[PDB]
Amino acid sequence: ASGWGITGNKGRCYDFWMDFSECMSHCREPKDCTLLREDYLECLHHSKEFQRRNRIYKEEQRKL
Amino acid sequence: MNTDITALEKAQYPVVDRNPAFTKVVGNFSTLDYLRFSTITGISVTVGYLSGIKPGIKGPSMVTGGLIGLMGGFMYAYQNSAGRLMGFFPNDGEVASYQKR
Amino acid sequence: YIAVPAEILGIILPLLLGVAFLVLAERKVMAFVQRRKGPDVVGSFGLLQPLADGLKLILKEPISPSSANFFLFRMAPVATFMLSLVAWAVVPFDYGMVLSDLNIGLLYLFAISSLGVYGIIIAGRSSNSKYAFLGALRSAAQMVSYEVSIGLILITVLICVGSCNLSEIVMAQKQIWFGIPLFPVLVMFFISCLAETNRAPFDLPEAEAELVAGYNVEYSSMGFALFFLGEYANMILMSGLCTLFFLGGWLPILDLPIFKKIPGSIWFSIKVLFFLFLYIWVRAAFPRYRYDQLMGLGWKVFLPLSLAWVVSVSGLLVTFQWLP
Amino acid sequence: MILSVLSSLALVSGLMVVRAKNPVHSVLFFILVFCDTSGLLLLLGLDFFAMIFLVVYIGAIAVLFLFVVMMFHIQIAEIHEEVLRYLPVSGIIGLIFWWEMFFILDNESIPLLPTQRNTTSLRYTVYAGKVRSWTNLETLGNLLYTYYFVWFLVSSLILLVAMIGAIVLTMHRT
Amino acid sequence: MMLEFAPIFIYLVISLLVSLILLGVPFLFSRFDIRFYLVSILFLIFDLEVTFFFPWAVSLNKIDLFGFWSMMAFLFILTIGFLYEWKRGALDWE
Amino acid sequence: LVWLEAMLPLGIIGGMLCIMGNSQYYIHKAYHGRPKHIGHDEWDVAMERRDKKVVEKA
Amino acid sequence: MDLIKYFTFSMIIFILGIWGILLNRRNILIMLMSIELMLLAVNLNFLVFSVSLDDMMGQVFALLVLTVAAAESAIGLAIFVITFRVRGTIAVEFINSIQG
Amino acid sequence: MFNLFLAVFPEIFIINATFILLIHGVVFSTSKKYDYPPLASNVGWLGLLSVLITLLLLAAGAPLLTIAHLFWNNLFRRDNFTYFCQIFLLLSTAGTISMCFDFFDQERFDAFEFIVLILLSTCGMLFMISAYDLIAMYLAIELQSLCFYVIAASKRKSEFSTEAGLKYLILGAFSSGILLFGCSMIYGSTGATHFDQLAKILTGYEITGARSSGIFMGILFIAVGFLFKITAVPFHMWAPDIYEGSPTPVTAFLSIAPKISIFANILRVFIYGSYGATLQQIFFFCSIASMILGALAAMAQTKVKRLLAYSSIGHVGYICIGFSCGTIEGIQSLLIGIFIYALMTMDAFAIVLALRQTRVKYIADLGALAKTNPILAITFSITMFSYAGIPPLAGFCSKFYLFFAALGCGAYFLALVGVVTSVIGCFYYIRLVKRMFFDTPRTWILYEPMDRNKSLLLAMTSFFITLFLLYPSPLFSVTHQMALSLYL
Ligand SMILES: C[C@@H]1CC[C@@]2(OC1)O[C@H]1C[C@H]3[C@@H]4CC=C5C[C@@H](OCCC(CO[C@H]6O[C@H](CO)[C@@H](O[C@H]7O[C@H](CO)[C@@H](O)[C@H](O)[C@H]7O)[C@H](O)[C@H]6O)CO[C@H]6O[C@H](CO)[C@@H](O[C@H]7O[C@H](CO)[C@@H](O)[C@H](O)[C@H]7O)[C@H](O)[C@H]6O)CC[C@]5(C)[C@H]4CC[C@]3(C)[C@H]1[C@@H]2C
Ligand SMILES: C[C@@H]1CC[C@@]2(OC1)O[C@H]1C[C@H]3[C@@H]4CC=C5C[C@@H](OCCC(CO[C@H]6O[C@H](CO)[C@@H](O[C@H]7O[C@H](CO)[C@@H](O)[C@H](O)[C@H]7O)[C@H](O)[C@H]6O)CO[C@H]6O[C@H](CO)[C@@H](O[C@H]7O[C@H](CO)[C@@H](O)[C@H](O)[C@H]7O)[C@H](O)[C@H]6O)CC[C@]5(C)[C@H]4CC[C@]3(C)[C@H]1[C@@H]2C
Ligand SMILES: CCCCCCCCCCCCCCCCCC(=O)O[C@@H](COC(=O)CCCCCCCCCCCCCCC)COP(=O)(O)OCC[N+](C)(C)C
Ligand SMILES: CCCCCCCCCCCCCCCCCC(=O)O[C@@H](COC(=O)CCCCCCCCCCCCCCC)COP(=O)(O)OC[C@H](O)CO
Ligand SMILES: CCCCCCCCCCCCCCCCCCCC(=O)O[C@H](COC(=O)CCCCCCCCCCCCCC)COP(=O)(O)OCCN
Repeated sequence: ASGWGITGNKGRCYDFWMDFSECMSHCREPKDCTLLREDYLECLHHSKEFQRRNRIYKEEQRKL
Repeated sequence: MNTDITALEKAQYPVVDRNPAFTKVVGNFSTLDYLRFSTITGISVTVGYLSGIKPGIKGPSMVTGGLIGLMGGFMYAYQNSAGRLMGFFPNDGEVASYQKR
Repeated sequence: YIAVPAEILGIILPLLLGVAFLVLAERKVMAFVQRRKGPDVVGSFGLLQPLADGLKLILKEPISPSSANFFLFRMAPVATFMLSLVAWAVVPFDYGMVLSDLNIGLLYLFAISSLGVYGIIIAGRSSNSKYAFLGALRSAAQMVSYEVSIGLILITVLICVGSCNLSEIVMAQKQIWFGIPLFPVLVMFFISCLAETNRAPFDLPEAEAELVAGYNVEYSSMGFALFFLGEYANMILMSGLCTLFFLGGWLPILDLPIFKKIPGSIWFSIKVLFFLFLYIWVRAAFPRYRYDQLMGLGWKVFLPLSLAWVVSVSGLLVTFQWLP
Repeated sequence: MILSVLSSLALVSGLMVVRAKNPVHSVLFFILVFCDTSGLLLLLGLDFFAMIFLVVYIGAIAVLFLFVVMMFHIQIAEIHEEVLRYLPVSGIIGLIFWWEMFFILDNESIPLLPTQRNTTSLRYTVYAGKVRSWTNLETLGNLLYTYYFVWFLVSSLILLVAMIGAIVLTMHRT
Repeated sequence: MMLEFAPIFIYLVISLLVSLILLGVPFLFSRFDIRFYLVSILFLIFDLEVTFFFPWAVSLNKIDLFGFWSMMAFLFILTIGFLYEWKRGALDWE
Repeated sequence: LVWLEAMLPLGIIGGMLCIMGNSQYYIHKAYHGRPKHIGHDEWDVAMERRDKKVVEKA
Repeated sequence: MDLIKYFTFSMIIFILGIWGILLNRRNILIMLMSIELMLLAVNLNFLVFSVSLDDMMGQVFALLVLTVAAAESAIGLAIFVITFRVRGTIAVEFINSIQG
Repeated sequence: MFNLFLAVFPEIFIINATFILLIHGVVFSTSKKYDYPPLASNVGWLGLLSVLITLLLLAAGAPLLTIAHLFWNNLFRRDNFTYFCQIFLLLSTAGTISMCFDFFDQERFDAFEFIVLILLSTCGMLFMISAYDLIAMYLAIELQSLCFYVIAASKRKSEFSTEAGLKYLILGAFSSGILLFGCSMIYGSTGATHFDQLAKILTGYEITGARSSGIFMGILFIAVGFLFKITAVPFHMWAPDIYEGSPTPVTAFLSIAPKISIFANILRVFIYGSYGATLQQIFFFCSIASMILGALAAMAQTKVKRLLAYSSIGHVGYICIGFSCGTIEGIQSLLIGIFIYALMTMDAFAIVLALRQTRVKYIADLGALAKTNPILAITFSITMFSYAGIPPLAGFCSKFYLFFAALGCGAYFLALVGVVTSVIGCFYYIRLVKRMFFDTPRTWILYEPMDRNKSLLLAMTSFFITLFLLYPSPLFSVTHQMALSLYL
């Protein structure tokens, strides 16, 4: 969230953070900002990306 | 260094100067500011003297108390003068002097 | 990477030879000041003396006293010797002549210096001898005390340079050697180096005649030799650091084609030799401080002056916008 | 694999910290743990922190511990005790902590299983950030003294407290 | 880049081997002094001072006057502590 | 002129230092084809990795 | 797998500190050492997260936590020293007089 | 640029004054010419002056403390809530200092560094109240904690004081490590440490099935540290030993100010943040445990200090009931309970410090006090009955809200526990009154009369305790104001 990157440029996930914060700054229900929030958290941890790639690896191991 | 004086709670009195310079604030000191300043310094010197008698250092204790009182009283007077110029405190004198110069 | 061990050996072996001959040079210069000859029988002009002494040491039976710290007692000299060796990985001898071009090299040198104390402490404690323990404690306290001033002087150079890279520190002195404007800082650095290497007039472990037993008194054969070799390698390293930080490393004295003819490694070597000669000369010239006096000098003189030089250099460079 | 080696060294050295009968030995093993930690930091690309862990943890803190523990001359009778009767209580507490706390990141940070395909070609390189690279040192120094200077100064206050307390509790002037 | 640290590791391994060879070839043919604690404490404090100096020294060109004065305030606090130690006799070994 | 005896061990030390520089410099040059470059950063490493392709695949 | 491996390293250090508290009932010096081990593990946690998240906040706080660890060890060892000086021993049976 | 620092004028002044006093004390304490005068009382008076000037600067500059809030945002956050919290903290520090002069001169505790450490810890607690980030919160907590560790061991030749310090440092460091671990887990899971960012990330989800175990355990560890700090059961056993073994002025100071600061922190972290029902259940279970254990253990005590320590544990249980029920009235009642408990504790420790001039240790040492000092025995009896919560004394407010929160939230077990523990507490509080008024011991202890400072402080706190419920409107309004300012 801070924006200070470890190599002296804008942090990797800072634009996602700022989109989420700007959404929540005027949407009275946080459920309206769910998509931007999960985009921010996906940028931090890559959970869904790695899960999908592991599904691909799983199917490869099944068909071999 | 990026700076931003903007306060959370807006000023309730006319803003004579949003971010007054140090010397402008000091030159804005009124008689009441000097009274606050002098009272705080005098009380501090008195406390220094009285508390210094038993150890036997009443003079140096007076000096130490006076330094504390000088710094505190100046900070308090500056606080009041700057708050008046910024519109956070009642500032009839500042507004009157501003509408003329 | 297959050729890296060859480079490492080409550093380590000539360094060990250089230490062996630094001992001989110390003896020779000390003798000549004292109107005598020093080693001149074992080999021509005494040039085979170091090999004979090393051979004697390896052929000496080890003692290993019946202590309860059998492992630690032998590992302490290994630790100090390895630490003396590994600082040379980042030392540049000329442009591009360096094993590891560390961007954080200055702090790495500071870390190695800070690690040096453990060999002495462990040797004192493991030897099962109250005299060795007390001497080791005093020596360790002296080294940590002067490390503060060494670090602050490092910071002064860093402020001037703007990079922890030793080669960059050298090349930042192309306009002028840092030892000219910061001459008192260089004097302070040399004295702190004397104290940090337990050298005269700060050589407490050499003060046996003063009822101050050294930390290595229980050592014989090659553990004692390892301590000695590490100490002299550290003397060479401190001379090299003085050369790098203040005398412009491999740079010539004047930016002229006549001086640029001779290689930079020779410039660096000559400056290092000057500083080693000053080490020997100082040992020949003066008596030694007491422990309490040198501790007072470390904390009461060199720390305040080092901090003041940090403040003055930074303030001046910020004021006129001369920062790197 | 390399992280397996360093973690194994850290595990053994830490067990030696907590289980060595002689406290001087505990301090020495502690020093081995900090060396291994510095190795990990070098793997992360944080060379400033890797060096500072040597300078401060080993060069200053461990030296303090060693000076104090060595002059104490602790006899083993004063601190000895059999630990065989703790194996169960350590087993539950360790297991529960193990089952919960070694795997806490697994649901949030799912690992990428390494496949029999060269994913290295999918690494995208942006040269724009490589024109002027910042060291760890200068990235940290860009922030400590300007945008977060208050925390820096509070840390100074903490150190001042340490100095005052050290004097007031232990000083006996000759 | 961390590439330059690999030669340091190989150098350490070789230096260790040289140490073992040299050391192993000859095998073939209750008085607590508080002042040491005090000097340890002082070294710890000024060790952290140098630690905090390093990034500041490399960052002076970017932090400008604000960073300079913030470090000056840091040093002022630590130097007040040093003056306290000096007056109390922590720096006297007699 | 007897004092020249003491200059021989110092000269040997200086030659030793020159060796510790130059021997490691020439071994690196022979192995890599060019002398070591001081200040190898991310950009230089990326340049070398991309140049391997641009050369070998030509 | 990098991030899980870096985290479990720091985690074993933290668990070792906990175990050192549990196993050292007669040795309070080692208890202090175990507390430092936990502090080291937390510091490592901040540094790893800083890299993983590409964020500098973990690094600033790591430096400040090192300062806190230093001050903590200094004051703790002073208190150890004075306790030993009063009792002449570090055994736990001589620091159990406050109770109930 | 200079005007930006109006937001930190109070803190700048107190820090600078503390430095001035440190220099003054060290320069003249070492003076041969002046024959090494004791300076604890001189520095104490000057530091009381400094605290009062800090209070003036802060109270009179209410709007100015919010100036340049964007510039200061990543460092701290000053508002209405922090305003009143910091005023109350400074008032408590001033009272505690005023109670120390007889101890300084009669015991001859000459160390002026005691006052300096108190002032630095006050600086730390001031920064604790305004902390708005996990990093700042941790740093301020650590500064405060290190100052306490040092002052707990100030009687450095005493077995009791050294034992207190050792236990405090070990258990404090352990709890701080646990809290820091929680902070690291939260950062790793959310990429944030600022309280605003944490509020945005955590709100709307709590435990929506896909709950961040990292976030959940970070919260848990932070809560464990907080509960240690407020001496909530089962993280409490440090408190009685430290309270008894420390010098009594230290015990008085620890009994009040850290609670103010850490509850400020707890409100702004949890209440302003979002994991939710789990954490209110944490404080629920710890409140019940604290009430039960405090009541029973206090009933076991034969010594005054230990009795007061266990009493404070029970009362923090009563207070945390308000945090648990998660309503504006809950927060208001928690604040009212802290204010009233603080003024009662100040009264009790003024009496204890007065009696320490004759070395009061046991409850039985109070025998025949109604004969040897009738007005003192009555004053102490009013404090005890207020502690018991007997109306219409001020202490009745906490009992009233304890049952008000249970009956409404549906908590009949909590009401049961409150009834039982209130009766147990009343028994061990009126035991003291019985000792002073009903007993006829063979040997009496005659106590030296207290100094003017403690008599005046006692006189004012005794009028407040007896007469507060005649005019309770300002506290009620100010605490409703504070509860609202947490979210608006
Ligand atoms: C002063 C006092 C003295 C004491 C002291 O200080 C204090 O002295 C100090 C001196 C210190 C030592 C200094 C130095 C090191 C070396 C370091 O070790 C480097 C290891 C790193 C670098 O290794 C490679 O790095 C590059 C490859 O990455 C290589 O580049 C190629 O590849 C490029 C790309 O194609 C091409 O473009 C290039 O052209 C091409 O050349 C490069 O050559 C090579 O170096 C990390 O590598 C690993 O990391 C990988 C990631 O995790 C792991 O991947 C694996 O996991 C993945 C899934 O996660 C799977 O996908 C993978 O399939 C699967 O393999 C895997 O284990 C392994 O690769 C380990 C630490 C240590 C010992 C320090 C210890 C502590 C001290 C003793 C200090 C001590 C305290
Ligand atoms: C007691 C006993 C007695 C006996 C004994 O032991 C002790 O006594 C001991 C005493 C020892 C001697 C001591 C010293 C040397 C000099 C060395 O030779 C110069 C070193 C080589 C490289 O280093 C230079 O170069 C650096 C970079 O410029 C200089 O840096 C500059 O720049 C920096 C940045 O601005 C500034 O910071 C610096 O200030 C600035 O100076 C650096 O200073 C300088 O040293 C000389 O290079 C040349 O060789 C190249 C070959 O490729 C040729 O390249 C050419 O061909 C290429 C291909 O077409 C083209 O691509 C190229 O364009 C094109 O140039 C070309 O001829 C030329 O470059 C040869 C070894 C020897 C004799 C030692 C032998 C062994 C001993 C006799 C020992 C003996 C055993
Ligand atoms: C109804 C409330 C709920 C129930 C709680 C009751 C709590 C009390 C328990 C009641 C049972 C009996 C209590 C007996 C106490 C009465 C005796 C008493 O307190 O007398 C004191 C009197 O204590 C006081 O001083 C009380 C002062 C309180 C002032 C409150 C009045 C405020 C306005 C009055 C203005 C001044 C006076 C105006 C007229 C001159 C005398 O104290 P000594 O220790 O004996 O001697 C004092 C020393 N000397 C006489 C020399 C000065
Ligand atoms: C051993 C040495 C001791 C030195 C002690 C003397 C100095 C101590 C520091 C005193 C504070 C500053 C005094 C110097 C006055 C000159 C300040 C000045 O020149 O103004 C500059 C601004 O200077 C400052 O504002 C820095 C003030 C330093 C902070 C000092 C702390 C004061 C109180 C902080 C409150 C936080 C709570 C404290 C926590 C313990 C103008 O800079 P700029 O606005 O043009 O641009 C900013 C910069 O160039 C780009 O980054
Ligand atoms: C709300 C319920 C109802 C309350 C009633 C309100 C009425 C207002 C109070 C009126 C006071 C009546 C008496 C006034 C005349 C006495 C003047 C004091 C004389 C004086 O200078 O005292 C000095 C000591 O300071 C002292 O003794 C002063 C310090 C006393 C402590 C109180 C202030 C401490 C700081 C604030 C505490 C706040 C705590 C709340 C959380 C010197 O005395 P000496 O010359 O006899 O020599 C003592 C031996 N050293």
